[PDB]
Amino acid sequence: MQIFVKTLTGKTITLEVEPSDTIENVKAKIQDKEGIPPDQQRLIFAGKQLEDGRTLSDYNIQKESTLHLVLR
Amino acid sequence: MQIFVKTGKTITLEVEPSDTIENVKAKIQDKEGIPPDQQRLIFAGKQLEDGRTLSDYNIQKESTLHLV
Amino acid sequence: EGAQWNCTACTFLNHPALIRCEQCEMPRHF
Ligand SMILES: [Zn+2]
Repeated sequence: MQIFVKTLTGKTITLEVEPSDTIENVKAKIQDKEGIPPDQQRLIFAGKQLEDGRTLSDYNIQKESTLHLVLR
Repeated sequence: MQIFVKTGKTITLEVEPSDTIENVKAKIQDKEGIPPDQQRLIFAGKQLEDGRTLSDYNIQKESTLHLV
Repeated sequence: EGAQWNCTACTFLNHPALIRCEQCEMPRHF
């Protein structure tokens, strides 16, 4: 399913992930299209920072959902 | 374990991965001079209670707290 | 006081006692 990652600069990134993908996997995919190390980035959704352990299904990320990227 | 505390200045603290909130406010008082009874630590949008520990709120390495 | 507010920048649910986003430092009111 295609999701979105709205950076903190207005830019919106389109990712293709499965509901069974962990956050570490998502951050890995973001690195491929931005070159940003997973350890330099944090993901916020529904008003909560995503743990690198859980998956998308755990945080209940559906199709066409949009995460926000906040560099650290 | 090393952590941070945003007062506008910032202080670096060396504590244990499971140190209680009470033990932290004790160290902050030694470095800043602020009485524990007059300092509130905020993290993850939720205020830390002196009854719990750091491991509870998942205070990882180089985490950043806030004094209010 | 107040109630937990969502940082307009990344929707992060911050604490009322704070005036800036805990994740991006973006102010609460603008
Ligand atoms: Zn934000």
